[PDB]
Amino acid sequence: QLVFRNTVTGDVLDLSFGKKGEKTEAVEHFLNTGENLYNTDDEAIKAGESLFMTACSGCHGHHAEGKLGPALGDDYYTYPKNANDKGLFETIYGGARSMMGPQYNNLTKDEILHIMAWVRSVYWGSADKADWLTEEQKANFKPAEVPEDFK
Amino acid sequence: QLVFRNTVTGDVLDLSFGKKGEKTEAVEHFLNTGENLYNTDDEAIKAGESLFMTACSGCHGHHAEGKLGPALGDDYYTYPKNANDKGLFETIYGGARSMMGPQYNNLTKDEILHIMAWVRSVYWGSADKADWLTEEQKANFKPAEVPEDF
Amino acid sequence: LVFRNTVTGDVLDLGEKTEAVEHFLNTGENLYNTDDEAIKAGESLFMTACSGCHGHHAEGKLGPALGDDYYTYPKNANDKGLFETIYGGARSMMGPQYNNLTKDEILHIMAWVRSVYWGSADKADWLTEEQKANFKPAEVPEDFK
Amino acid sequence: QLVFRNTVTGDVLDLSFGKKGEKTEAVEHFLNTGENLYNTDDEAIKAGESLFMTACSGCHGHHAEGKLGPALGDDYYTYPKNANDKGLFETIYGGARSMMGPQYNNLTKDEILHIMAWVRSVYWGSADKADWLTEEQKANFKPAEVPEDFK
Ligand code: HEC
Ligand code: HEC
Ligand code: HEC
Ligand code: HEC
Ligand SMILES: [Ca+2]
Ligand SMILES: [Ca+2]
Ligand SMILES: [Ca+2]
Ligand SMILES: [Ca+2]
Ligand SMILES: [Fe+3]
Ligand SMILES: [Fe+3]
Ligand SMILES: [Fe+3]
Ligand SMILES: [Fe+3]
Ligand code: NA
Ligand code: NA
Ligand code: NA
Ligand code: NA
Ligand code: NA
Ligand code: NA
Ligand code: NA
Ligand code: NA
Repeated sequence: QLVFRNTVTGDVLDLSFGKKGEKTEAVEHFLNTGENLYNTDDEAIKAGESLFMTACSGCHGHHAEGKLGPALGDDYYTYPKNANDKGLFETIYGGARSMMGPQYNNLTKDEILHIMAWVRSVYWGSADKADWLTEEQKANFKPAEVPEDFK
Repeated sequence: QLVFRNTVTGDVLDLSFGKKGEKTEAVEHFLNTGENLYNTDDEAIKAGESLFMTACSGCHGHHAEGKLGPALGDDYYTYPKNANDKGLFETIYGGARSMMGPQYNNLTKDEILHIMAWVRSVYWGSADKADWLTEEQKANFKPAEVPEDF
Repeated sequence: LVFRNTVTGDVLDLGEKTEAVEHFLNTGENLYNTDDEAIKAGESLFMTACSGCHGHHAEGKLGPALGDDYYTYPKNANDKGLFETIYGGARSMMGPQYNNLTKDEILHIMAWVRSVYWGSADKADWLTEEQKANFKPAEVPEDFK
Repeated sequence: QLVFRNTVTGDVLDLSFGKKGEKTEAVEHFLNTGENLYNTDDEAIKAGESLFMTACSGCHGHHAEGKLGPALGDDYYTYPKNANDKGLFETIYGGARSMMGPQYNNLTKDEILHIMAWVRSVYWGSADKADWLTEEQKANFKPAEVPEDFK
């Protein structure tokens, strides 16, 4: 019985709100466990890259290096819960401050998990701060390519 | 095909960018004529509403009333060529200045024509400044409700 | 003169007023546009209040470039309009300045903003026709085109 | 030796340019020790308030609650060195990422210390995490109220 909460207000997120897609295995798994099955799925990561460019790149940069909103590929966080997949989904679904609007009406839950897998795949921060990774994944993790513009 | 120019630099746009698919009838007609077939197709306009909310509403508002970027439903334009569909397409595809980046990597040319059709559908400006409309359309054009957001 | 919000069109509520502020409230004309000392002071206030969002050379960053002849709001090509936009704010991040800055400080900023203009004389609606005829555009910032 | 380093790059900060202003007691003392004399000066806190509204509120909110940039009054920091006065000065002076540009051309070093004193005055986090406070101040610490806009 997971309690999903708004990143800014702490209000409960009603996950039945917003754009309905097919009720996929990744979404049912996520609603039960806060684990994103697409983190390891190369096909899903590819589809997440394309959804991030459409929905996110204008504010976060085509390499998640940050532009108007922050870098999403680094181990620095505005909200520390965004280091884990339950928090990241909450921030995307429910929105945060200012121009970071909720995406519940723009994207299905399955599309958000695709985008989330892609955001994790381009990570260039330290394994020690990667809360979404298992101890096994950390031990075997190489930081991805830093974007130039991250300085 | 016509020559499509970048709104900021005046340089020619590469419309062949990407490998998402082959041109739709609407896209091939638009590249030849600058006319957007979706402007009068209610189904195309609804798909464009959803595409606009996902790609554009963060910076231009959920009613195209403006937020970080300008209102798109009014009859003033920062770039007056955006009152016609050729200009509008060039601005979206190629980008403009500051936070208005090019969309050629975010959206297919067909999705952009879907978005443009929805943007024209919500216009609340005068018929006389609506350069994308035909005289038949201008005679029967009634402005959309001005959103209370703006 | 009646002063209106750039976005809503609502009245702006506008004392120990300077000559420039009294002249501005009666005419919509900014005396500081030709006062080199006032343009220097406006540079320092612009860097404090504006450069974070509009850049150190008014080239644009969060908000638009202010030195070019493209406007989001066409009235910002005249000093009455520009004053309304700064005083009363616009959309999103462009908040009202009426509590942060005096009217006199705003006129200093506006004088500096006009001093770094790099667009066309034709679109410079704050210049008289004789100022246009003797127009000397400022350098175009490297981070703009 | 007290060396000031850029929050993003780690490069030594050059303090000889920007808005020169005047060498003040508070600035000389801070460049020698990393201690902000303005922190306990109610007159300086009031001046810092007006400088923050003019220079900072557009991105950080009128109550330092966050808007486009982070909340500054809470006890979570994107960059944990900002919990001390040396780190906070470095981030303000030399900037951070995305839209947090350097402020050394916008403000004198003295103006920055005024803003910093005001930011510490509105702090609503825990005494345990307020590194800039002496242990007298921390044993006597009363956090400011949480502004509504923080949510
Ligand atoms: C501009 C209109 C934006 C779009 C589109 C998206 N984001 Fe965003 N985001 C933006 C800002 C201005 C901020 C800071 C807001 C705040 O409350 O401080 C954000 C924040 C995020 C975060 C938090 C990051 C952290 O360090 O904690 C995440 C994870 C984030 N945004 C993700 C994200 C994704 C995946 C988007 C596409 C669906 C997306 N954002 C769109 C501005 C904008
Ligand atoms: C924030 C990251 C933005 C996103 C996402 C989109 N737009 Fe935008 N747009 C933005 C700004 C800051 C500006 C002004 C730029 C300038 O050079 O003045 C714009 C401008 C436009 C225009 C020009 C309108 C005019 O008056 O001439 C159009 C037609 C426009 N934008 C459309 C648009 C569409 C359809 C988007 C989704 C695909 C979109 N923009 C995204 C900021 C942002
Ligand atoms: C970030 C928090 C900002 C600060 C501080 C200032 N401005 Fe701004 N400005 C900003 C945005 C995001 C926009 C677009 C808003 C909109 O409603 O479309 C603006 C807009 C302006 C304009 C309009 C320009 C036009 O082309 O019509 C002007 C003249 C303007 N801003 C001036 C300005 C001055 C002088 C400031 C210091 C007092 C200032 N702005 C601060 C974002 C931000
Ligand atoms: C908008 C153009 C901004 C203005 C004006 C100011 N700040 Fe800012 N700040 C902004 C963003 C987008 C961020 C996040 C940057 C990042 O690298 O993550 C910041 C960050 C800060 C911080 C870091 C806080 C932390 O948790 O570590 C501080 C201390 C900070 N900003 C202070 C600050 C002050 C005092 C300002 C007025 C002089 C100021 N900022 C202006 C965006 C913007
Ligand atoms: Ca958190
Ligand atoms: Ca034009
Ligand atoms: Ca106007
Ligand atoms: Ca640190
Ligand atoms: Fe980019
Ligand atoms: Fe809205
Ligand atoms: Fe700059
Ligand atoms: Fe505010
Ligand atoms: Na991060
Ligand atoms: Na970050
Ligand atoms: Na328009
Ligand atoms: Na407009
Ligand atoms: Na302009
Ligand atoms: Na402009
Ligand atoms: Na914070
Ligand atoms: Na903090």
